Amino acid sequence: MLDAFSRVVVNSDAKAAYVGGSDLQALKSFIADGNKRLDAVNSIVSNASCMVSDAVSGMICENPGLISPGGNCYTNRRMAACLRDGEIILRYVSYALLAGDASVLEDRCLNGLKETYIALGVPTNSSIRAVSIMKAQAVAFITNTATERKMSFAAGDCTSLASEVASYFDRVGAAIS
Amino acid sequence: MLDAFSRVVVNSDAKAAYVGGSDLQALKSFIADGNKRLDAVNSIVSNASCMVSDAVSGMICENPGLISPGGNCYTNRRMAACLRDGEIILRYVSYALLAGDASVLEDRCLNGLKETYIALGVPTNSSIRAVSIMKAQAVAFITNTATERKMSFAAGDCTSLASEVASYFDRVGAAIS
Amino acid sequence: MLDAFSRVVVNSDAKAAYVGGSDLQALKSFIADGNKRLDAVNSIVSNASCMVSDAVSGMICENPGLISPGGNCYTNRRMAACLRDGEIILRYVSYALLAGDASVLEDRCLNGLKETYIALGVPTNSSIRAVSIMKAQAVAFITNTATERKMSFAAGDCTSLASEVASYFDRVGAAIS
Amino acid sequence: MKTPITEAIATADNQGRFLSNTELQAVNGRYQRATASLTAAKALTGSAQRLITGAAQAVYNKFPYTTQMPGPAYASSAIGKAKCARDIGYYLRMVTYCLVVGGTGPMDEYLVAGLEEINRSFDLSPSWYIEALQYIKNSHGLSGQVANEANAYIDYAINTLS
Amino acid sequence: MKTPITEAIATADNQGRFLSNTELQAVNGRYQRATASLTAAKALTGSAQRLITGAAQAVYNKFPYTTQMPGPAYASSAIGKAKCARDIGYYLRMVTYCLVVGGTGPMDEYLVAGLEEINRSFDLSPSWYIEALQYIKNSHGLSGQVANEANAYIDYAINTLS
Amino acid sequence: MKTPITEAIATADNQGRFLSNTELQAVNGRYQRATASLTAAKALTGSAQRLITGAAQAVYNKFPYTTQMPGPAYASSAIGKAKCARDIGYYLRMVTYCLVVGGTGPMDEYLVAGLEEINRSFDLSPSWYIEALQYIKNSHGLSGQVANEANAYIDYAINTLS
Amino acid sequence: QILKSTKQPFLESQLRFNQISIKDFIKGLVLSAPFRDLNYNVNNNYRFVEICVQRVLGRDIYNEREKIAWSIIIATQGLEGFIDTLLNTQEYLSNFGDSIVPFQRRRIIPQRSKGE
Amino acid sequence: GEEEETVDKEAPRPELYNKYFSADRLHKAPEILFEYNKTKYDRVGVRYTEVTSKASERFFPKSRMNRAPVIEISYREGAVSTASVSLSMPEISGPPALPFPVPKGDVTTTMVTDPTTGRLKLEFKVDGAAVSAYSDPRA
Amino acid sequence: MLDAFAKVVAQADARGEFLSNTQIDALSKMVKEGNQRLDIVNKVTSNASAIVTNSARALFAEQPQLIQPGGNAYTSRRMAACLRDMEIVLRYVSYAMIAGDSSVLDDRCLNGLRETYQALGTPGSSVAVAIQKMKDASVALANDTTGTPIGDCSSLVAELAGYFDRAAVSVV
Ligand SMILES: C=CC1=C(C)[C@@H](Cc2[nH]c(/C=C3N=C(/C=C4\NC(=O)[C@H](C)[C@H]4CC)C(C)=C\3CCC(=O)O)c(CCC(=O)O)c2C)NC1=O
Ligand SMILES: C=CC1=C(C)[C@@H](Cc2[nH]c(/C=C3N=C(/C=C4\NC(=O)[C@H](C)[C@H]4CC)C(C)=C\3CCC(=O)O)c(CCC(=O)O)c2C)NC1=O
Ligand SMILES: C=CC1=C(C)[C@@H](Cc2[nH]c(/C=C3N=C(/C=C4\NC(=O)[C@H](C)[C@H]4CC)C(C)=C\3CCC(=O)O)c(CCC(=O)O)c2C)NC1=O
Ligand SMILES: C=CC1=C(C)[C@@H](Cc2[nH]c(/C=C3N=C(/C=C4\NC(=O)[C@H](C)[C@H]4CC)C(C)=C\3CCC(=O)O)c(CCC(=O)O)c2C)NC1=O
Ligand SMILES: C=CC1=C(C)[C@@H](Cc2[nH]c(/C=C3N=C(/C=C4\NC(=O)[C@H](C)[C@H]4CC)C(C)=C\3CCC(=O)O)c(CCC(=O)O)c2C)NC1=O
Ligand SMILES: C=CC1=C(C)[C@@H](Cc2[nH]c(/C=C3N=C(/C=C4\NC(=O)[C@H](C)[C@H]4CC)C(C)=C\3CCC(=O)O)c(CCC(=O)O)c2C)NC1=O
Ligand SMILES: C=CC1=C(C)[C@@H](Cc2[nH]c(/C=C3N=C(/C=C4\NC(=O)[C@H](C)[C@H]4CC)C(C)=C\3CCC(=O)O)c(CCC(=O)O)c2C)NC1=O
Ligand SMILES: C=CC1=C(C)[C@@H](Cc2[nH]c(/C=C3N=C(/C=C4\NC(=O)[C@H](C)[C@H]4CC)C(C)=C\3CCC(=O)O)c(CCC(=O)O)c2C)NC1=O
Ligand SMILES: C=CC1=C(C)[C@@H](Cc2[nH]c(/C=C3N=C(/C=C4\NC(=O)[C@H](C)[C@H]4CC)C(C)=C\3CCC(=O)O)c(CCC(=O)O)c2C)NC1=O
Ligand SMILES: C=CC1=C(C)[C@@H](Cc2[nH]c(/C=C3N=C(/C=C4\NC(=O)[C@H](C)[C@H]4CC)C(C)=C\3CCC(=O)O)c(CCC(=O)O)c2C)NC1=O
Ligand SMILES: CCC1=C(C)/C(=C/C2=NC(=C\c3[nH]c(/C=C4\NC(=O)[C@H](C)[C@H]4CC)c(C)c3CCC(=O)O)/C(CCC(=O)O)=C2C)NC1=O
Ligand SMILES: CCC1=C(C)/C(=C/C2=NC(=C\c3[nH]c(/C=C4\NC(=O)[C@H](C)[C@H]4CC)c(C)c3CCC(=O)O)/C(CCC(=O)O)=C2C)NC1=O
Ligand SMILES: CCC1=C(C)/C(=C/C2=NC(=C\c3[nH]c(/C=C4\NC(=O)[C@H](C)[C@H]4CC)c(C)c3CCC(=O)O)/C(CCC(=O)O)=C2C)NC1=O
Ligand SMILES: CCC1=C(C)/C(=C/C2=NC(=C\c3[nH]c(/C=C4\NC(=O)[C@H](C)[C@H]4CC)c(C)c3CCC(=O)O)/C(CCC(=O)O)=C2C)NC1=O
Repeated sequence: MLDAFSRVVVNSDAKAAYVGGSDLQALKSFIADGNKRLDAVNSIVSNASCMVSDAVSGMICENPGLISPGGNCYTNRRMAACLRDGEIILRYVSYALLAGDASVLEDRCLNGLKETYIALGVPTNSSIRAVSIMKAQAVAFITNTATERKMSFAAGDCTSLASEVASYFDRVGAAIS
Repeated sequence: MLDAFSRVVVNSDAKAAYVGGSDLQALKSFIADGNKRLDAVNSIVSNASCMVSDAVSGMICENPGLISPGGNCYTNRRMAACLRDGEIILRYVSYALLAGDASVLEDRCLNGLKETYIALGVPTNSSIRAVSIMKAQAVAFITNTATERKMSFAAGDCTSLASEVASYFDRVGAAIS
Repeated sequence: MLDAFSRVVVNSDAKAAYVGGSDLQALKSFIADGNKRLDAVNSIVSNASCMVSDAVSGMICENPGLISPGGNCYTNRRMAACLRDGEIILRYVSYALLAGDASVLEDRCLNGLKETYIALGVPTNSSIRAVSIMKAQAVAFITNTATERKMSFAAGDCTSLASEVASYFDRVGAAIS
Repeated sequence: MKTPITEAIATADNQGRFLSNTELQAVNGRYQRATASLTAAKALTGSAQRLITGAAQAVYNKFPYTTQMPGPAYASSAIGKAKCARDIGYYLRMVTYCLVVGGTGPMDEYLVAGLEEINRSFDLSPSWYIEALQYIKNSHGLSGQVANEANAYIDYAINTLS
Repeated sequence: MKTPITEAIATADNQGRFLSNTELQAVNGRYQRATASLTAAKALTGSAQRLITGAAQAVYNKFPYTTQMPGPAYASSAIGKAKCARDIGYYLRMVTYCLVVGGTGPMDEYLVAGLEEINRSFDLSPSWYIEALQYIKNSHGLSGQVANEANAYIDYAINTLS
Repeated sequence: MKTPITEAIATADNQGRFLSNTELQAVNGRYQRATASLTAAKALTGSAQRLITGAAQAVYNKFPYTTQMPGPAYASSAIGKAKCARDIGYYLRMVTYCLVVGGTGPMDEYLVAGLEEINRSFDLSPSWYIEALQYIKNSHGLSGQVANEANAYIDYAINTLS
Repeated sequence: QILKSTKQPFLESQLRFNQISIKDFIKGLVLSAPFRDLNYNVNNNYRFVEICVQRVLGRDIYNEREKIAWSIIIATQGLEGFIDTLLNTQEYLSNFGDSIVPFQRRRIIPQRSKGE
Repeated sequence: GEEEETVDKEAPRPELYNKYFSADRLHKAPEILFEYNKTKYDRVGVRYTEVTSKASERFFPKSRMNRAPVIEISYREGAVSTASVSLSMPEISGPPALPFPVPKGDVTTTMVTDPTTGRLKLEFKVDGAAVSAYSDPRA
Repeated sequence: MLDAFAKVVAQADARGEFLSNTQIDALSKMVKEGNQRLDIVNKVTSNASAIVTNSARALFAEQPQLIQPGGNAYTSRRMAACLRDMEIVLRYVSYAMIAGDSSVLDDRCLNGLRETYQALGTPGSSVAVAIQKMKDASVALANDTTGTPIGDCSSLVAELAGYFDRAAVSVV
């Protein structure tokens, strides 16, 4: 029933879909550690809005030249377009977490993004700094070692999935280098 | 109302016009295999944005000197014009699929198309290479034989309308030959 | 108290006719959609302790002036009564939807609770902020789009039914208004 | 709250009338300035976070005394600035609310109604407040007719204090 | 007269306010539907003598007593038939006056107000004029939204008499 | 209900006045004509079925189209003729109520107020009822001052239909 | 203007249900749309004050400065702001009140027969 | 200053394309619309509009522009019989915009929650927001 | 009064926040149907005296006890006040057709309408059966294909029924 998931992500439009109780058992059996993995995507997307608001402001907090007149976080549409570019990669890395691969990440999101950013005047090493905060923010939510928040979970480790997103976030940074 | 299809085009004016449910079956009795033919356009125009992007990037990634400084797919106004140029030849071949003849495609698009490209320096060997990817897409979408997106259809064969669009793409390539 | 089955009888009484086949066509389709409404109200009454949890602890965080010493929910009898005053008014609309008629809601409670409440001193704008906090609490449960608890239903679309419990609760709030 | 739909209704009711073709045309023009006003207050929320305190620093760099004066009615200490992320956010809120309804509805009853009593008896003089949204009218990042419709209810709020 | 312009002006000096953008859209929707309105008022003026003498004959075919009853209220004279034909001249002229200004203003001022007191004092049956107006409503030959604008002011003249 | 007695009470109540010799001749003059008006009310009561059906046929002789034309507002059917005979019986009943009370009280309240709302809605002509009442005026067969009282309240009903 | 089109059949029914008073019924008649297009569009603000003091208050105007002193109320806050400040005067309340339709007070001298 | 780029047009364009393509009939193509939902009111329509494009659409075309797969998970503790996963990719907008640089005045600004946007007014951590600390009557 | 745009202003003013982006694309769906709203109100008010007098005529046919003497709608004062209230509901339903919500119909016309009728003594079950004639004379009027081009407006005719059944349950 991942073909039912992949047909959602291939139709290139807005379409809602959801899973009942029988096909969720087909989801939990086909994907290994599905009790672990579906926790790990839920710990990110419950706090995905604070992750994009902290990290690109932490990119401002280390690179203050982007909110200069002439910088790339000026002219607040362009500032929101950096926020819109913040939120697409978190939904794409969570589906890359959920499917267990990066084959949906490469074609739909990572293909030609380096050529897109050097044609749009986007400072790509600044976005490397913004996405390295995301590699730290996803690990502290998967391991539930966030300093300000702690969600309830079942007992056990998640260090395979904590290391798997570091494989996925380094694929974004290698794609835009 | 096929003339009123043409009267959207021939008065050179931006309107919107439709065909209702009782007015459909007058066109569906007149146009042979209209249930196939309205499926044949809707297989194309539901993926009309994705058809131009695999066509232009296969032209780029096979002819890599086009994106050179000095190449004709540099200077992003000129890149956006080439993406606009692949759209107009896609909508005119889609309207030629609806109208059943290329005689609105020949005068509105292909007439004067040859020497207006050497007026600007378009490499037409790359342009015939660009439209041939759209010839490979439209025989995949109408026959539902695309390698990544299948769509739901009524069961049957569509090999006449696969050959008609592949005839109609060859009039584009012979216009810039 | 009126029933929807009783509603066509007094419709056919001052008219002095018999029952024809004309107005019978509404009620025979009401039979086969009766199980779908029977699949609705069982989850309204079985998550009712949560709906009276979020009735009163939700309205008090958006005006905390009643737990202040001197407010209208300060003492632990008025704390007890506000937990009790809201768990009767959703018990009455669970009766009202099975008959389908709002008159059983009107004659039992909605004729005269407004005239008591300004002699009981409670504010009505605080009440309709606590009425409407059960309104969207209700309409999540009938559709199964509630977050923290997802229950067992069949598959369909009860948005005609989900407007009806929204057609009750505004008149709950307009009675106090 | 006076929507341009609702005064086609209210000036068909005080004469006791059905909705004729006169008032049917006034709600068609509300459907014609619909899309050109709905991109305004959507994307103004999309750039709202810069516009609150980026306009506040366009008041203190106009008026240095407002951080320096000893008084409760200024943003001098840390408690007055917390009111200044609220009391000019209400001006930024109702200019989005006017572009939903296509008229000057919500700020006519929530904001401007009974305002000199609030101004004179707090000494909150609107020479800060006109310049509080004067940074908004030119640094919103909007072009075209979406600019002119978003700037249409800003300078209605200017002229009510001026 | 009540046009969409003069009611947008009228709500302004109701409150005594300035002309905001809750009235510019009312004039904006009037300018959209005035291009399908003045193409209707042109065609009713051009075929006016065909429509008027055809509508007098539709009354006389339905009500043949009016062509032969003696008395002053009936069109059995020479001057009775001239007063009948100028009445249907008056009902067509106020339709094309109402299409030009875009509202029911001229026929409120000239036709509608005081109509019952002269149809009762002069014994004129109001079912004569509905038959004179029903002939116009489906034999002007218009087609489309140009027909949809003539069938809202003829239908407004009918509902006064009906 | 205006009577002569409930009018001189009302001008006594306007001035705070006890019932003087002015208001004791307005009520005495009712008593010197209650003799002749109550014989006229008793005569019109007895000859009701002669006068109602005779006036319903005298309408149909003058206006023959009303028995011929189809549609529910005409006397071309069985139930169309029954509702016309009901209506003249409603009209003739309020003439006799006025001869009892000595004035136009009961036809003001029960008949005249709201009558033109009906005659425009249900397409009933007011000249159908003049011909019914002009029959009853010169075919009741009364004489002298008994006829003078019945002919006063008959053409009060003609003047509120004209 | 007691024609069929100039009647107010919804304002008439609310008087008969005792929902509104006479003072709210006179206020609905000046704000009636027949009173605007027949008696307010065809004269200026200094003659319309002579109408709304002769008919509402039942007295003549005092002198011509009172027409000057009252006509700015119509041009600032409107006709609906003009009637309630004219129906809250002491000359309206001390002889009409909340239940009397107004009238022209003392038109004639009691021994005479000509008057005003 | 939010869009100081409202007209900028450095396209060369010598007038040697006018004998083959007119100015009004320039970059205009018939776009075909489809209300195909297997219903009685299914309409086909064509309209003839101006065609624009941007340079980004080699890899991110207009159908796939800013469409990322979002995940919503309902899960109570031990409630797998009613727990569910959903998946959609809408046109996803980001969070609300970054504020002013800000020194330390009152509190920058924020916003949160589902129904409505809220927004408070915290200086730097502490969130004052209309408690009226200047409370000094003079008796 | 409130229309549909005035809903989410006051549904977020007490909530405090700004207009969220997931609501307004449903509201920009409503302006696609803005041209199928204004024909349909023009369908009702062009025939606004032929839905009233054709349904009062079919009311007194089935119920002769209202026009009989001693009935409620007997006299000419109380016949005119029966055709007055039959047209009053036809105004305030079509006011709610153009606006997008019920909240001018049940605030200016239905807030105490049956308790007006219990005090006067009119049969409140019988005004509902005149309204349901006017429901069927207007829903079947607003499905004609003359004057407009064809297309599926099946979503917008359920809203016209849904206020005609809201006056059918207000008066009993
Ligand atoms: C329908 C949605 C759905 C989910 C969201 C998951 C949720 C989920 N995970 C586990 C069960 C578990 N969940 C975790 C996960 C974690 N533990 C931690 O300490 C980490 C913080 C976190 C990893 C990110 C682990 C380690 C187990 C136990 C081993 C396992 O069952 O995989 C259980 C059973 C708990 C129990 O035994 O009582 C449930 C319901 N499964 C689902 O079917
Ligand atoms: C002004 C300059 C400025 C910065 C430099 C950054 C500061 C910052 N915070 C984090 C780090 C983080 N940030 C978050 C995000 C959040 N934590 C929560 O509890 C919320 C849900 C959510 C929004 C507040 C998380 C979960 C971590 C990892 C754990 C932690 O260090 O707090 C990191 C990455 C770890 C590191 O490499 O140091 C940085 C650089 N933010 C700033 O504002
Ligand atoms: C870097 C170098 C580079 C390339 C070599 C091309 C890759 C490429 N793809 C296709 C071919 C195609 N491309 C598409 C288009 C799509 N398929 C979908 O599922 C989407 C809906 C849509 C946008 C992605 C389709 C439908 C085909 C035909 C099916 C196929 O053979 O792949 C073709 C033509 C067939 C052929 O090989 O002759 C080529 C050359 N693009 C590049 O960028
Ligand atoms: C309003 C818009 C509108 C449309 C989009 C079409 C859609 C459409 N096509 C067919 C019906 C069909 N459609 C196809 C077409 C195809 N089948 C294939 O295997 C190929 C993938 C594809 C070729 C392009 C065929 C072969 C039939 C059956 C033969 C026919 O009816 O033409 C049917 C009837 C299906 C049924 O009821 O069984 C419909 C509704 N018709 C419309 O009225
Ligand atoms: C002010 C303090 C405060 C609280 C006390 C909580 C309470 C709370 N819950 C919800 C909102 C809700 N509350 C429930 C109720 C429940 N969910 C379930 O599935 C259980 C069975 C049931 C008992 C807990 C539901 C179903 C929703 C709608 C959200 C959703 O689940 O889809 C809302 C939003 C409703 C509104 O205001 O419009 C609030 C305020 N949240 C707060 O901010
Ligand atoms: C049909 C259902 C139904 C009811 C609601 C109650 C109606 C009701 N409520 C209260 C009484 C009350 N009801 C409330 C509840 C509230 N007040 C508020 O400020 C909040 C808005 C709201 C909570 C949501 C409170 C606080 C009291 C006060 C108890 C007291 O005064 O002692 C009383 C007085 C009880 C007594 O005097 O003994 C009565 C009769 N009875 C019923 O049969
Ligand atoms: C013993 C207790 C008892 C019950 C709980 C109900 C149980 C029940 N529910 C449905 C059946 C159903 N219930 C729904 C209702 C819904 N589905 C949804 O998608 C929404 C979430 C929700 C409300 C809108 C639907 C769509 C059906 C199928 C249609 C039908 O046959 O009724 C049926 C008929 C089909 C069947 O046999 O399953 C029955 C008997 N009746 C009972 O006697
Ligand atoms: C009516 C039908 C119609 C069309 C068919 C197109 C045809 C067309 N294309 C361009 C203009 C262009 N067309 C291209 C396109 C390409 N160059 C390449 O190297 C690739 C092979 C190919 C894209 C895949 C480019 C790059 C330009 C801009 C050239 C420039 O501005 O320097 C112009 C510009 C000159 C002018 O505006 O007069 C016109 C008319 N436009 C139309 O209005
Ligand atoms: C499906 C693939 C897909 C994506 C990967 C995203 C990526 C993306 N971002 C932008 C567009 C943009 N992206 C950024 C983002 C940034 N610039 C910075 O300085 C920061 C480093 C960074 C934010 C953190 C900005 C500022 C723009 C604005 C440029 C513009 O609007 O023209 C564009 C449009 C460019 C064009 O039109 O060609 C695209 C495709 N959206 C998509 O649809
Ligand atoms: C001032 C008054 C006024 C109106 C009433 C509307 C009238 C109106 N409707 C349509 C146009 C239309 N109108 C309908 C409507 C209907 N078809 C049906 O079967 C139903 C009976 C009915 C809905 C009530 C349809 C289906 C179309 C064509 C589809 C479309 O609008 O795109 C058009 C042409 C422009 C357009 O397509 O939008 C106009 C002017 N506009 C106005 O300016
Ligand atoms: C209906 C919408 C609305 C309006 C119009 C409004 C005005 C208003 N502004 C207030 C305060 C204030 N407003 C400000 C803000 C400022 N003062 C300055 O001098 C700065 C230049 C400017 C910052 C940009 C400050 C500092 C106070 C506190 C004054 C005090 O409490 O003494 C208060 C007192 C209550 C409070 O603390 O908020 C009101 C009522 N409040 C509202 O809710
Ligand atoms: C612009 C607004 C307007 C209207 C509506 C209007 C109506 C109007 N029609 C009148 C007469 C008349 N109208 C008719 C008309 C008819 N009789 C028939 O038999 C035919 C069936 C029928 C119509 C064809 C007749 C015969 C008279 C003269 C009746 C009389 O003078 O007694 C009169 C009496 C004065 C006169 O014209 O001689 C008025 C005032 N006048 C106006 O100014
Ligand atoms: C006591 C005061 C009073 C009056 C005056 C009154 C009139 C009145 N006449 C009516 C109908 C009617 N009146 C007539 C009468 C006539 N049509 C003709 O062809 C004849 C020429 C003429 C008889 C002289 C007809 C045929 C109807 C039925 C109209 C219909 O069913 O649509 C109706 C419609 C209800 C009904 O009776 O079915 C009313 C209310 N009702 C009252 O309560
Ligand atoms: C603002 C909008 C408005 C509403 C909602 C309204 C209701 C309303 N209906 C009324 C009377 C009435 N309504 C009716 C109507 C009927 N009774 C029947 O038996 C029939 C079933 C039905 C007619 C088809 C009747 C007969 C009266 C009594 C009239 C009187 O007693 O004078 C009255 C008493 C005043 C009057 O009209 O005479 C009110 C206030 N009035 C309004 O102005």
